[PDB]
Amino acid sequence: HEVRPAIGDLETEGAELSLVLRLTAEPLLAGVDLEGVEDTNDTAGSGAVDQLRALATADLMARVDAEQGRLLGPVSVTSGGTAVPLTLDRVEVDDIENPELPRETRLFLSGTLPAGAETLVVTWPAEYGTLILRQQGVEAGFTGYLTGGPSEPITLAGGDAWSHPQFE
Ligand SMILES: [Cu+2]
Ligand SMILES: [Zn+2]
Ligand SMILES: [Zn+2]
Ligand SMILES: [Zn+2]
Repeated sequence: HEVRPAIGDLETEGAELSLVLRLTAEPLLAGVDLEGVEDTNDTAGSGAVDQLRALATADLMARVDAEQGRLLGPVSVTSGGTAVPLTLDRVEVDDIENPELPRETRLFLSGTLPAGAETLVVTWPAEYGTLILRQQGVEAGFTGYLTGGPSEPITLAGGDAWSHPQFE
């Protein structure tokens, strides 16, 4: 199965953080090192991915809800060096019966930023492959190509994050 970048949509509405991950769950659950992987068929866990592909959409979801600790452990948001713990609120899985096609899984993550937050850093592990982190709800917002370790700092919208320059 061709490996595509995960896509992450990050939005803040004051202190409320949403991160929505568009991803392929099957490699992440099988434990496959996705770093420099173009196709899961060229990895040792190919059969493990393909067994996971065979499950119904409801089974895949409950397995994602059941293993969130392992899956989300190395995914972190910090803001001013304070950890911003993420909750898994919701899980979608596309229903594609053709087993030779990958299906998208979406994770809906939320947290609360500290009072007065101005920047956050997202950390994604190299083992999970590329993440294209897009900041939503802002003109000329942050884009990042996360291949392992911390993002560059993401500048936040909203009243708390504003700074008045010393002169106009
Ligand atoms: Cu395959
Ligand atoms: Zn590695
Ligand atoms: Zn939906
Ligand atoms: Zn909004």
